[PDB]
Amino acid sequence: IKAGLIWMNGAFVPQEEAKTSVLSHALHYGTSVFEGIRAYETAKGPAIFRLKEHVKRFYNSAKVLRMEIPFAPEELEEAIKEVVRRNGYRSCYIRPLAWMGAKALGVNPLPNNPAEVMVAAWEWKGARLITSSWARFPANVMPGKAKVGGNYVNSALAKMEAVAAGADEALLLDEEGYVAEGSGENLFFVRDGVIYALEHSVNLEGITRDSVIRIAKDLGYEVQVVRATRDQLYMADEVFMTGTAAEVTPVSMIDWRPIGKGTAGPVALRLREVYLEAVTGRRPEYEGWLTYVN
Amino acid sequence: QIKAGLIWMNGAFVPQEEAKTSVLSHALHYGTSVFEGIRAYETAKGPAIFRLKEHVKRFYNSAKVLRMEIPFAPEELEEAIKEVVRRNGYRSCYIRPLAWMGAKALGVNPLPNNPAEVMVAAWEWVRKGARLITSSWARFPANVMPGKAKVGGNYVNSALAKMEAVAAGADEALLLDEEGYVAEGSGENLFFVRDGVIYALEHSVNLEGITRDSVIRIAKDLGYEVQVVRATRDQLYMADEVFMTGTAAEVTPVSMIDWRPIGKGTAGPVALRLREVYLEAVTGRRPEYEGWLTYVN
Amino acid sequence: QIKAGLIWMNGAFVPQEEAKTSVLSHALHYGTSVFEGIRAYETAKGPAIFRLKEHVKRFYNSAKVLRMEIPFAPEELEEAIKEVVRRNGYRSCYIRPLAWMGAKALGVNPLPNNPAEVMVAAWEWVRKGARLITSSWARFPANVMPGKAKVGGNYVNSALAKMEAVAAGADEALLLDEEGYVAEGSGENLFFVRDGVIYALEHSVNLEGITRDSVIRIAKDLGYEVQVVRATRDQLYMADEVFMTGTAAEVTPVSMIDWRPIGKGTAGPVALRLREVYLEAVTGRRPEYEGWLTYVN
Amino acid sequence: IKAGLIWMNGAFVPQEEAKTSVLSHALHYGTSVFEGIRAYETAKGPAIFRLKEHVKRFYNSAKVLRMEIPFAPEELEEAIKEVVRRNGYRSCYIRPLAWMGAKALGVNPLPNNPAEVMVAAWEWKGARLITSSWARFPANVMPGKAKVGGNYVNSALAKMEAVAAGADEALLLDEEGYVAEGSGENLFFVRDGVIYALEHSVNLEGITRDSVIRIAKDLGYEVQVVRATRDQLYMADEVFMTGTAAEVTPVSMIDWRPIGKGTAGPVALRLREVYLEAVTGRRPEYEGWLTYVN
Amino acid sequence: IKAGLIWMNGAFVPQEEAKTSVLSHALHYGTSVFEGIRAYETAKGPAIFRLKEHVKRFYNSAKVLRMEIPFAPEELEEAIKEVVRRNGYRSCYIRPLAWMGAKALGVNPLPNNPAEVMVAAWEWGAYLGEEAVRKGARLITSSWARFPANVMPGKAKVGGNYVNSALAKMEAVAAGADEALLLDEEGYVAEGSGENLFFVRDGVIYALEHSVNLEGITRDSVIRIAKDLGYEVQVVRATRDQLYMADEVFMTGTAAEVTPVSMIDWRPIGKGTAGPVALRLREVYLEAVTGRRPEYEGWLTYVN
Amino acid sequence: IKAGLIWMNGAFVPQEEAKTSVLSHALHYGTSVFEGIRAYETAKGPAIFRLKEHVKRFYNSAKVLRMEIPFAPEELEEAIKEVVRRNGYRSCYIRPLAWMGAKALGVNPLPNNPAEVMVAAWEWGAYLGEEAVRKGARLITSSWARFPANVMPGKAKVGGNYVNSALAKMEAVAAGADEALLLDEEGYVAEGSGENLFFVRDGVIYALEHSVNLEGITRDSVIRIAKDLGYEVQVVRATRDQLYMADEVFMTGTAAEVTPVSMIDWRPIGKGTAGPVALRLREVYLEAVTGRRPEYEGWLTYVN
Ligand SMILES: *Cc1c(COP(=O)(O)O)cnc(C)c1O
Ligand SMILES: *Cc1c(COP(=O)(O)O)cnc(C)c1O
Ligand SMILES: *Cc1c(COP(=O)(O)O)cnc(C)c1O
Ligand SMILES: *Cc1c(COP(=O)(O)O)cnc(C)c1O
Ligand SMILES: *Cc1c(COP(=O)(O)O)cnc(C)c1O
Ligand SMILES: *Cc1c(COP(=O)(O)O)cnc(C)c1O
Ligand SMILES: NCC1(CC(=O)O)CCCCC1
Ligand SMILES: NCC1(CC(=O)O)CCCCC1
Ligand SMILES: NCC1(CC(=O)O)CCCCC1
Ligand SMILES: NCC1(CC(=O)O)CCCCC1
Ligand SMILES: NCC1(CC(=O)O)CCCCC1
Ligand SMILES: NCC1(CC(=O)O)CCCCC1
Repeated sequence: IKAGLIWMNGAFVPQEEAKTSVLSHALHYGTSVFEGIRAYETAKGPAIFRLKEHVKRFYNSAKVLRMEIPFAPEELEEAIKEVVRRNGYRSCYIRPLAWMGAKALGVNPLPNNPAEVMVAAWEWKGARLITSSWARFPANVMPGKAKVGGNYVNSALAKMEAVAAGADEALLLDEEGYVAEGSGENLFFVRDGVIYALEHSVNLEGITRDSVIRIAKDLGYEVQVVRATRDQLYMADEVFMTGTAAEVTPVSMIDWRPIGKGTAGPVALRLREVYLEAVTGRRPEYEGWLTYVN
Repeated sequence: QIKAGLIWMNGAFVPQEEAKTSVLSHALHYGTSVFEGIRAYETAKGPAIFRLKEHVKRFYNSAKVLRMEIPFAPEELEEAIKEVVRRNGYRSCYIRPLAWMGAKALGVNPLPNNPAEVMVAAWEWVRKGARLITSSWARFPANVMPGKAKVGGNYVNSALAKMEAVAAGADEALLLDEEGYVAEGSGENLFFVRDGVIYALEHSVNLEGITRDSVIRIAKDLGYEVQVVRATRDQLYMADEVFMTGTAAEVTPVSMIDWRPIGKGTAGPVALRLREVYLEAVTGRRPEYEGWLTYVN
Repeated sequence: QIKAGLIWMNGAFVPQEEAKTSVLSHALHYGTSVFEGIRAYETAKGPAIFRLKEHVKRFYNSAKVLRMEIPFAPEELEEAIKEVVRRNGYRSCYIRPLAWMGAKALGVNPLPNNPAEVMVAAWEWVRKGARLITSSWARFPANVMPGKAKVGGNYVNSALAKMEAVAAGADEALLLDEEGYVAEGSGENLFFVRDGVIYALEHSVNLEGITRDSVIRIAKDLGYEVQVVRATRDQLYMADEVFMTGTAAEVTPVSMIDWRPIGKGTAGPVALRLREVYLEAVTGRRPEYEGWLTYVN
Repeated sequence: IKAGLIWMNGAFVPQEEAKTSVLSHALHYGTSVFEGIRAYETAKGPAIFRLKEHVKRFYNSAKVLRMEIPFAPEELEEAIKEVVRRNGYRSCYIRPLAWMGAKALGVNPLPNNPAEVMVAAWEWKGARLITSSWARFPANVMPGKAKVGGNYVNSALAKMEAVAAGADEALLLDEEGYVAEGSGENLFFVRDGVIYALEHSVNLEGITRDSVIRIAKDLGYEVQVVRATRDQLYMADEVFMTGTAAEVTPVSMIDWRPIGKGTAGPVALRLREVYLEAVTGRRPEYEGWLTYVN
Repeated sequence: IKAGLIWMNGAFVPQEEAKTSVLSHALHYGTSVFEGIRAYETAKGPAIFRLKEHVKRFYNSAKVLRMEIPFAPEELEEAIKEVVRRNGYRSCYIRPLAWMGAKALGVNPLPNNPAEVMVAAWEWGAYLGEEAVRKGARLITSSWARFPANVMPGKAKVGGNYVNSALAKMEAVAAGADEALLLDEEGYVAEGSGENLFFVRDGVIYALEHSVNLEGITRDSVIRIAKDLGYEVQVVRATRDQLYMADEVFMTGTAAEVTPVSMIDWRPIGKGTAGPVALRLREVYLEAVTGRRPEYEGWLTYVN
Repeated sequence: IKAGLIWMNGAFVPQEEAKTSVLSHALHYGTSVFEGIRAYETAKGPAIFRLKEHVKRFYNSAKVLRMEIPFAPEELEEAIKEVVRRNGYRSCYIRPLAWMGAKALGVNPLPNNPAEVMVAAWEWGAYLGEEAVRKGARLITSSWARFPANVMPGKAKVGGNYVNSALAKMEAVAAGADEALLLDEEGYVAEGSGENLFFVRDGVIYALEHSVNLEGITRDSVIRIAKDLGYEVQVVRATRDQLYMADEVFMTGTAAEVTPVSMIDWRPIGKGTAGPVALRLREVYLEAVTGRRPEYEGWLTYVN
């Protein structure tokens, strides 16, 4: 990974120096939290998309683990802006990470507080999905509203499964059999002119999902939030997923069954395009979501 | 901090201070690591590692679950484990082998990161009984997290349950499965005794404990009838005895659950006998169980 | 027997006696068929089929779930459906389109049997309210059977619930989902009314009824507030009204569930108004709903 | 399908004449029951394997549907023997089927009794499995102890999924996440010399499974019955499945993870071979399971 | 409990006579239904909050158990007004109860119909001050799940149901918390041992769906009040961690009124104390029940 | 119910005095525990079946609710023997009961400790004849599931639990059946509204696993008896259709003894009448409880 200078607990250092004890609690028990934040190039230079909203979730994830982050939100935000500038990035993916150190290896993480923190970044047909044989964890098994390290063993298993089956991404159902979300994407589907966003259920409350719903509504679409089954998606006119890295990705096939016309549909493509216009500063109406680094 | 000393890092030992890895390591972000807990006990004939092969086999089995490739043959890992005891001059210690996905990429898919990085570290190492509290967090279903493997990510569930129990004033947490049945402790297999019979809980969503396996064999050799069953919280509440097993936990009696005393309210005779015979076995004082020991020197 | 008369068999009509298929047909052994329920009502301007396109669209959608190929374009099927009414001289009738996997092979995998065989048949076709009993059979979870499609196999579940209710002295069965919440009748979507508000049950594991959709539109046009929610059996027990919808069932008031009277214990005013407006709509007596009708002659 | 003469409600008729109304209840609602019975060639001619046991289950399946079979067990057995003789079969698969006719199309099948019956027959590396995203129905959703037509929509979905993913067969989990069985095979796994048969849970009580357990025990193996998870199979020394058509089939890989050595193992191969010896009349000890037609 | 005169099947009697056979079906099998109604003192005398709505539920709960209440709703309402008057109470908690008697002890309660009915009322010993309200309630998620909708009738106030509430409450208290937060069997948030839950996030007030919870009248009242004040209210299903990161969390109930929640599972909610929204809702709610809100007088039944 | 003299917290009193406050916690929240014990007449006087085992469970049920029973097990056992003697009973049903009193009415029952205790006993009005036994009981699977192990304490005889049993029993009766068969939330067979289930298939006797059911003493007794007679007994989890195709099905309970099941959900079991195994087990069981089986005298406690 070409990260370059990484912010390590207060100070930037060369990538090669950004290391941590192999006895770190997080490395053994998945006790870490992270975020996914993107910077896009605009006519006025790099702009970070919904920075504060992402940082807030970062601290929220930490609270779920009762993990203590030894920095104020403002400092992390400044670190995030600086990881872009110092590395001379224009368009990049920023990865803040807080993890429990190597003070002790009992399964209880509290003794390891405060958490160590770092911020790294690196320059940045229709998706085919397969329904995973791995269900997304119930809300009382793993904290699904938080981006906690350990949670992604579940995403990792589903992703490898999908790829091995010849698809691009996995669609996970909850333990009851209802659609949940992709290994790392929130789901949407369109039917008879109406855009359906799936309820939060056990899924993460996506910021891209949020942005897409606002944009859809601003464009005049009717948007409903519902619980959905796989066959509701099979027969939808369109299906698409959202996420910081994934942006707005159309889904043209699920479980080898074509969605609608079998290729990216007009609604998803339009939302994606307007979303890209929003993140690149071409829409005054969404300027409030941007934080120009320069 | 942890006083581990020399740590085996992918083929060679290095000072603990040098045993570090990139913060961009896949496992540090996604919980994609596997580990083991192995113990060496002091015996009249030097340190002896308890059931080393079974532990290493499970280490590789856990890796297979994540489709993780361990770039070392089992024999090499076993040697590294014996050497971590020697080189550090340990007599009694907890050994922690760990394999994790490195920093080649950060997509959720771990495969592009193979082979895994590997390290082995180690550090020198009842009457009243333990007090448990049933967690408000259920152990993950068999199709949510691989409960038969010691996969790093799995322990977020254990961590949450453990903090909860300690916060409530208990020693350890007792987790139920999503259906409401007893599963296991945050990191211990459960047993209970009623009317002379020893009940080992079914594997269900729990890890197939090696200590559990040992205590069952021992119990049968002592002449106890052992049954494997599914259990509810109130079946434990009215048990004569309840105890936990684990490499670190060994055999620990449980005297109270959810503020309800178990039997007499103190460690029971059955759990104590099992514990005593187990400690005799791991310390080379039981000829019939010598096959379970691997002498370091 | 059934008096269907001329039946459309894969492209052409034949006497009912000739409308037969191999007993080695995949669908006869594995439930691999899909079907629809469509009605034609008599109007001052001749027979009219209610929402023909929506029904045909669902027919194809159901086929997609089984990855079944229907060797006919929607337009041809729609024509066959109009012709089944004409050729038999029906004025009011129930139309049953059916596509099933033939007899090319009997491995559980249906794909080798594509394309599907297709046929369309039809046969000529409240106050006290219906009595329901909650079934001891739960409607299948969304990852067990495709509850959004009218797949033949799905109805073993419906058949079991229906026989049970009738045996218990009730008219129809009310099924719950595996979690314990109300799902739907053996073949009817459920609604309930409380304090002036009409509650349509969420789709959950139920079929997305076309009659349900019609009654919701009608209800809103009449000025009623309509909410879509999840419901428990006792929320129905204390409702002012409860009613069922389906192509065959139309709009049927429910006066009792599990021997517990609903509201006054007879059909309620809201269900009756919805029913009345629906029958006016399907009989061409509502200009605003003409788009839902397809006149045969 | 080359079936030849088919027994149709009391009398044999040419295949082409073995037809039923497209208005048959079973064709619309999956209300039928069937069996899978095999005949193997022996030195003394064709021998049907565990005939009576299969017929008993046939009638048992019917009781679950409250379906009335208008023939006595003895008659069906005679029909089954005759479908082999008359067609001059040596080794074949026999398929008895009872289905609800076209008397009425209400979802309730009772009015359609008695059921129509027929009996047809036709001459007869390690399997790679993938875990299905379709769970086998709970015991209060579909009658899993009976071979009821409608049940197989669930098997059909799982099978197509597996094949489409590049595997040979699907492994289904129950709704709780535990291993259930294949789309149409009971599961077994071996670990440290012990043979583990999965409990019945929501699975069909396989006759091949039964035979295999008896054989295993007769051979001296220790056999236990347990509930199992997918990772218990992932780490087993061996895994295999049973069924009339499948016989004893070794499983060398599940979800792209090799089982043991990655090829058919010694235990499964041995059980399979002894099973074939039993069904072909080479084992006096199992002669009781055979019914010679000639 | 100092109840004084208690209405027993049609007539008032001293508490000492308000007793029933220890062979009563309900004492052995939880076959009873009850209500929790409050009378708040006003300058015009005691006013009972939403009496008919509570009485309708009392009868609705009885229908679930197929229990027959041998009195017209109007008789019960009169009894409820009189228990207040006859005891000279001002503010007080009213507890109507209908239970299966001692005719027989088979599990089937039908042979025991009609049910016996009683209405008792008593005064409060103490009230939480504003300081305590502001500190907020501390919750702990219970290891006991609220019963699925096909196990126990969650929309009815059936006695047997409260064994579940009792287990969770004792658990929470033993853990050092004030109240328990129960999840449903699926892992989602249900309600307190006896309180409906709400949470506020980014300006929006979220009321939890009914799922397996009781359809609280205080919950209903709070929603109406919130909307009348201009707040946006949404009804959703929620997880424990959605509450952990909410700006505010609060619970409702006749006895609990509107109670701010400052911490759940040792994780502070928002600022760690009661927030402005819950406190504002509590105030308006109290102004409503004490007859100081003209727009809500329709909810009050003055005893005098 | 004609109980006569009833033991009330340490002393016997006429039934008429055996009453408790209608403000008792258990009457409002199902917070009670009870037992079902029988005394069978013998030529040596009444003999109580497995008294200590029943008493141990009574106390075990109390521990689940964290209910304090202010009497030593020995005192209760004496009370149980005396209720029989003092009423001059021969064969009779004994019902011990401990319930939370009227100290306070918050859901938490702890403030109400210690619990009140009573022991009542009464005679049977009628018994099933062999003809009825042979016809067998007809069951119907309930639409109510037995509570999961983390919702209601299924191993304890807690009053509140029986709301679930009551709902299922009424349902079965209304449907025209004799008893209800409940499944667990997962869809598997649990037990009757108050009876443990067994089924026989191809010579083997299958006792159902404990899962969420009560660990029946009659169930335990039947298993011991079956094995002593040479039958092979296996313990398994079962589905409704495994019972549909069983050779025989029967249920056990103190009141139900050993009852043959001839039909479930309108589907006949085996021959459609009681089978030889269940009838044989019932006979030996009855010979045991009536003191005609020397090998089982250890299970009997003679009152005189
Ligand atoms: C990060 C993530 C998402 C996407 O959320 P965004 O805020 O839109 O980036 C979706 N699902 C999971 C499981 C995630 O971790
Ligand atoms: C390691 C572990 C155990 C104990 O297993 P042993 O082989 O006996 O050390 C039990 N449960 C969990 C979750 C574990 O990780
Ligand atoms: C056909 C059917 C309905 C009714 O749907 P309509 O489109 O209104 O005819 C409801 N439930 C099930 C299970 C059905 O098969
Ligand atoms: C027929 C069948 C089997 C195999 O049973 P055998 O009696 O061994 O042929 C296994 N599973 C299912 C679902 C089946 O239908
Ligand atoms: C009584 C009760 C409430 C509160 O409802 P209100 O009508 O507002 O008094 C909430 N939950 C439960 C379980 C209750 O019994
Ligand atoms: C009392 C009871 C039984 C019977 O148990 P026995 O000890 O044999 O009397 C069975 N099920 C339930 C739910 C019970 O309460
Ligand atoms: N698809 C990717 C993410 C989400 C996203 O930003 O689309 C989830 C897994 C971990 C990496 C991020
Ligand atoms: N209680 C501890 C362990 C198990 C054990 O060895 O008892 C599980 C959590 C991770 C550390 C090990
Ligand atoms: N009640 C009937 C239907 C639905 C309907 O049209 O109301 C479902 C079962 C199959 C026949 C149709
Ligand atoms: N694999 C096949 C069967 C089972 C068997 O005989 O192995 C199940 C699906 C329907 C055809 C039979
Ligand atoms: N916390 C109390 C109640 C609710 C209430 O009024 O807040 C529920 C249990 C039964 C008594 C009432
Ligand atoms: N059928 C009755 C009992 C069991 C029995 O003794 O059979 C359970 C409910 C409570 C009374 C006892």
